[PDB]
Amino acid sequence: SGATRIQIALKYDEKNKQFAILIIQLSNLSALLQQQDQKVNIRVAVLPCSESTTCLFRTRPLDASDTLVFNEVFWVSMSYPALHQKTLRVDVCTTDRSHLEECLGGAQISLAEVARSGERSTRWYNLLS
Ligand SMILES: CCCC(=O)OC[C@H](COP(=O)(O)O[C@@H]1[C@H](O)[C@H](O)[C@@H](OP(=O)(O)O)[C@H](OP(=O)(O)O)[C@H]1O)OC(=O)CCC
Repeated sequence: SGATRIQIALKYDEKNKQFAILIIQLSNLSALLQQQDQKVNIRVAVLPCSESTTCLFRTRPLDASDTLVFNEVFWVSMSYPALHQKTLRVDVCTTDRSHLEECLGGAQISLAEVARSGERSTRWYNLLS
């Protein structure tokens, strides 16, 4: 069917020493799902997980569609040097009233070349299962 993709923007805010993760959307979600009508969220993790601050985030759940826009932004407190040791992991999970995640695939993103100035990179990432 193809690759399932997610669009993410990233931006460091050195004024406040925080890192923004913007989860924009999925395309070709049909490929990743066998079932129909499931509810889909994204699980974002900033790794390795430093216990000082919060490293695990979750989007709201939405009704699955081949394209699916979330536009959810998460802010993370972190010095730029800290940020540059981190890998970002985003997974596409299906979920039900059980509140159990079924993360069927996702991407990993080395954060060693996030810019410091402020221009936000927006890129597409292939999912892997
Ligand atoms: C209400 C929901 C919106 C939302 O959630 O958004 C989260 C906010 C605001 O994001 P945005 O402003 O919507 O982004 C704009 C559109 O996506 C558009 O695609 C593009 O125009 P084009 O490419 O079609 O021309 C614009 O480019 P310009 O040309 O203006 O530079 C771009 O700026 O960002 C953050 O949260 C920061 C976190 C890192």
